[PDB]
Amino acid sequence: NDYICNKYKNIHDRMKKNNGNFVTDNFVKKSWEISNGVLIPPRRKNLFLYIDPSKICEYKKDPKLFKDFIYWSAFTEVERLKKAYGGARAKVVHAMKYSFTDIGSIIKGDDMMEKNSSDKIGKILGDTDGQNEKRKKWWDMNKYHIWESMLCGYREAEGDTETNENCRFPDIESVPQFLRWFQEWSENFCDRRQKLYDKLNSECISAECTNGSVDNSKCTHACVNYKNYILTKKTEYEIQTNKYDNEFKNKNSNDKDAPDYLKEKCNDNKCECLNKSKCDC
Repeated sequence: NDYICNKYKNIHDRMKKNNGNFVTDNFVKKSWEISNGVLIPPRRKNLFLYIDPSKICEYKKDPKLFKDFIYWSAFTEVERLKKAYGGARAKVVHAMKYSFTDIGSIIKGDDMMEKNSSDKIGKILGDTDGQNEKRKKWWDMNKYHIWESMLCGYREAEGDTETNENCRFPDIESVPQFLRWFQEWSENFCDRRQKLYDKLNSECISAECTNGSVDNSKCTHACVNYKNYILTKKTEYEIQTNKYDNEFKNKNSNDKDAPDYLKEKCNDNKCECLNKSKCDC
């Protein structure tokens, strides 16, 4: 029947029995974490890629088993994302792309959350000293199959629900992780800021400012949630814009400033709320 996905579904079922399962953490409404001065996407925290240290030698001797472990991990990563987004297809599709590229970053050892998974992969692929060429070669050879494994994980996860976004090999694959994370941050900010603003609109209907603060407590709670989110996000935006301006802007033929980079990379008007009210009493 599904002859493209049979290879991946079969690798997935055979590996599922031996190894463990994903970490359920429901990252969707979580705040971004600062780890070693770096803002980390909530999605990245429990990305499904765990090398069992007692298996390093087997993966070193059997390249087919290592290829299979990566395809199974990428497939399972999609399943984890489907659970997190409650089957909202358009959200899973977009997040799959970021997870796929972070899988690439972890393999290549350019991941900014941790070096432990990357370290072990370096041993498996035989990389030496601090060199990453062996892992770069493996990524460029297997990345198209890895995306197919993820597309298959997606297909198992949602059979036919309508999804607007394209599913071709992600153009973001060549983009440095900081920039991908900044885009994810930006899209996530506009979406959540809207939802929190709707909650503020929904609870502050009959609410009025009398003798200082607002009368309705459910409205005050939505006001503080909104204000705390904006204060936090304004700071997260400055830290990211500062790193953008200092390390990326005017380098590698990129004369664009942060909002223009986002205007170019965010598709479907997702970052428009960037570069563009009744609680304070």
